[PDB]
Amino acid sequence: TVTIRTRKFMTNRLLQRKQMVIDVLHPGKATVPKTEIREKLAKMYKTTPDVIFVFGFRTHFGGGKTTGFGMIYDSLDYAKKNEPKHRLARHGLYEKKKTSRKQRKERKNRMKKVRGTAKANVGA
Amino acid sequence: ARGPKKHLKRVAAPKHWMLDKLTGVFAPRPSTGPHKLRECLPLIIFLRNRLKYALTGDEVKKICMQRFIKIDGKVRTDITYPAGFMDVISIDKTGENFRLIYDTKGRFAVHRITPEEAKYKLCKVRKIFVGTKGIPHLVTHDARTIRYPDPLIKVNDTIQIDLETGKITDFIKFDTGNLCMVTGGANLGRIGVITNRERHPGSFDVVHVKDANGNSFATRLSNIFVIGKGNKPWISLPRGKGIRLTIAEERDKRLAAKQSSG
Amino acid sequence: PVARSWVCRKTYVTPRRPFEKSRLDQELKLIGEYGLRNKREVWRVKFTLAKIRKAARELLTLDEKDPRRLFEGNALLRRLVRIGVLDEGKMKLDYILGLKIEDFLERRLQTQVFKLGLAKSIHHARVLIRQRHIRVRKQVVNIPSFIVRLDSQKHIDFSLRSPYGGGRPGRVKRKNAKKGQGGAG
RNA sequence: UACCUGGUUGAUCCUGCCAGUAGCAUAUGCUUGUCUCAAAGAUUAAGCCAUGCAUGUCUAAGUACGCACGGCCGGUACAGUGAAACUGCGAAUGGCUCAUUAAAUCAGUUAUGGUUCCUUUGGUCGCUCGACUUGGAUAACUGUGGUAAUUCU
RNA sequence: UGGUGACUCUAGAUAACCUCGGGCCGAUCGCACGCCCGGCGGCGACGACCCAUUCGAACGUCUGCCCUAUCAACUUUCGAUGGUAGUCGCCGUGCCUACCAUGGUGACCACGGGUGACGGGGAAUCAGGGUUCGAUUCCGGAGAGGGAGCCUGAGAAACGGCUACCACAUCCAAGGAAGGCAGCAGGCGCGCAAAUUACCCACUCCCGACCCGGGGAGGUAGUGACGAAAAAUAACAAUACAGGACUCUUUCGAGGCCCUGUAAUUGGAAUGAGUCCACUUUAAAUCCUUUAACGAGGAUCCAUUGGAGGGCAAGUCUGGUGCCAGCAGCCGCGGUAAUUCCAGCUCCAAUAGCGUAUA
RNA sequence: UGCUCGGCGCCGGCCCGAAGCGUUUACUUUGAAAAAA
Repeated sequence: TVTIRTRKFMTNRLLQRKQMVIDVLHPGKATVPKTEIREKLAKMYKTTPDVIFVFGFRTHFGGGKTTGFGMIYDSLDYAKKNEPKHRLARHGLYEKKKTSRKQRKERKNRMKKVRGTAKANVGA
Repeated sequence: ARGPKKHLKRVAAPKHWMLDKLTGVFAPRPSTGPHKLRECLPLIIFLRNRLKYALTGDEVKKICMQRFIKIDGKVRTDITYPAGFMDVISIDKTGENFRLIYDTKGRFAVHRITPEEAKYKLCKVRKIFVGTKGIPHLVTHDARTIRYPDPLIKVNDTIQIDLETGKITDFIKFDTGNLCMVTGGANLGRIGVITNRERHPGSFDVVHVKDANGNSFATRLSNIFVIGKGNKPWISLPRGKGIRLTIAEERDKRLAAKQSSG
Repeated sequence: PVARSWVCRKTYVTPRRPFEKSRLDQELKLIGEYGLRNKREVWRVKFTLAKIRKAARELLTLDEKDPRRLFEGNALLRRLVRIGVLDEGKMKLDYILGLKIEDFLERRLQTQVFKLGLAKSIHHARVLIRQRHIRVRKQVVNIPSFIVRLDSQKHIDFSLRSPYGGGRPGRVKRKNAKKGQGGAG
């Protein structure tokens, strides 16, 4: 029912990955999730569904055709090496600190207020 | 201001960089280099637009700093390095090389070249200098000071140097009847043969260059880059051969390609 | 210093005389006959025709056998042919000054659907365009002020999601069925 | 669209102005369902400011004896991560405003053969005819204090 | 030797100088580790007097700026004009010193004054020719209350650097300390007049010893009828009934099938705002799009804003006060028959927009 | 518009190209350089 056709296929060895744009055809249905097209592209390219990253999926008027951008890596270490941190956090492979900019700024000003070893003591 | 500027806006960029408008407020100001700021092409725009190997600013750094890009033989680790006219870019991993040459319009174009041709770079001499102990110096357009040149090299000639040695191999004298191409100005990238040159004392000299189709024109002397002897070139020409088609005939061949594509 | 555009132009134009009999007469006649909403779109059609007329006057001001004159003369004539309002045999530069508002309004999507015979009235055609029922080459269009090109004239049909062209029945049909088996059982 | 109309007289023809007509951008009034863009303390006060933020910085390559953690066989000093501090760099960029300024600023064209230039790039760096590594001061640290307070000492 | 259109140019030769507040001629640090017989070796990092190059800056040449005569002579040894020799300056020159003659500009508008004057790229209007504005995102210039002076640094007369004055102003045990939002938010004043004491460095760049850190530069969201673009408030029949279209009854009547139009009789073809699951977008959401289940008959899921004598579209309608109240941009309406006032019915204008005042 | 150098061709020579000169302005026509939006 739901088919995947791709275009603009290019392979670069300088990033150890292959990237392409993905066209999804799902007539009379809601827009597809990322996990289903990830495992479908995993079945298409004979790759484990853990180094495939997809993002930026928009919907045309009518909903017959949806486009998006994806990429296929070569191993998990290359995907952990050169990728944005937010997309790895979306895949759950990275966690970011839950501190706001504000309290960090008064913390930085409070260590700027005092001089010596007590900078680490006043930072709490 | 109180010092040198460090920022560049998007609309203040030169048009041959030819990038967009709404996707950002600041533009990549190139680092200090051999070429001037107006006609140079920094590596980040070329990598993320002409080849589309990267998408973001940090991805260009993750391309560049790992000793994967060789500009004029040596490796460059700066994303804003100005790669100007007549420079070779080497991709050792993928396996092709590029030469930065002007297209028939006022912009740079990608040129796939064979690797064994990518061992020499043409340089245009700017001035002749004598060192502190009678040492002749040969200052080129890319600020590459060459010591002990041939005595036959005059002020406005061109030389062919070797990249891995930095030494002179061949040269072409500047006279009537040589294949020249125009760098800079409103006229840009045209391929023609020099016909005559006048001399103006105290003013800019102007030459007259005839196109291979007979469409003669005239540019200033400082915008002159001779590349060939007679009509046989040395470097590989790009598509269109710098012929400057007036708008009707490339409209006609665009329509012709429209029915030929189907 | 933001990354904005600030590029916008007016599409319609307000006439000099506010109240007059005859101008209101054929303006109301065009609105009633072509199923238009109000006078803003007929004023913007007048403004587009004024732009094309000004370009034609400027191009005929220039002398013969100038490459710019031939260049956007061929460009303007090719664009007007590709719209489909101009006939193929009238391939001349000075024929631009000889067509009117209803020629431009003939290539509207609303009246094209009305002349295709798949709609009853012109207002019914406007409602049926407005309510997502007609696709233009596998692309649904919900707006009536769509300039149908000559190449896309033979590819106008109902949407596949519409109940008229074959699909699921509408909301009031299933509600009527639910009321039918509610009253029957 | 290269466009007019009412008004001095008992009635006519004129100069002439007043008032209608359309756009533009400021305030304000009434009103208001969807959606894409988008201006926004400038006209008076370049008037006064409480608060919080806006400039910081380490690699394989300048200083590591803070056990703050931490690897072993400790024995030819230093495995390694490393707060702090010394050192070099930038803080003269960016951002806001139009008060002053009338050949002043600025625009196009010219010259530095009348000067300077952080940094990048290329060259120069055994071109001079006469120690197999020198010296003492200060940080950080420990300890001792005064002030009503300070990025004070 | 070499070059310019042109050097007192570059280079060459000779004689010396060469500042203790001092020009250079490496006492620096990592990676991989070896050959020959203790010396000898690759790839780098940092620093350095010099040249050229690059970003520039700086002083100059020619041409071009609003109004004003109730501004016709102005400037001068307290230097305005040129010459000679100097000081300082990174060079050039009254920039400044000592000496010389009185010079230089002006009716082709100097000098003086005002500007509700930052300049330009531009914006509105527009037959042609023109008028007005430009604080405002790009470029350049100036300043951080106003003058003045200065350290460091290559680059500052710097103000999120310092010093002194006056104005303003914080704390105090009264001896003394600490100040500059014409930055991002916010408050007061002012005025007719102008928004959140929000989130993020993910996108675009910038700075640093530099993949890794930071950035109210910026991006995102909210407020937002400044303004611009698209675009809902309805469509489809049989009968409540008036006539035209092809043919007749001298004339009423008829076939009238396309009919055409209007009034709250009937049931359907429906989809959208909103309520919402999900998916998608995104640093994370929200906005848009897709998609389940809901969701319209007087489809109360109710469209206003100004007018109806002339300009100028549009009632000699009805009722009331009757030169009063008032209307009216201008003519003029109001006196107990108001085509203008005050309220209902109908109608026209533009329409999610319309009216008024200012330039 | 003409008067000291050497070019396309022929046996001290004809032509062609000239180092250098070839009386002043406005006007008109062709080129260059003329930031982006």
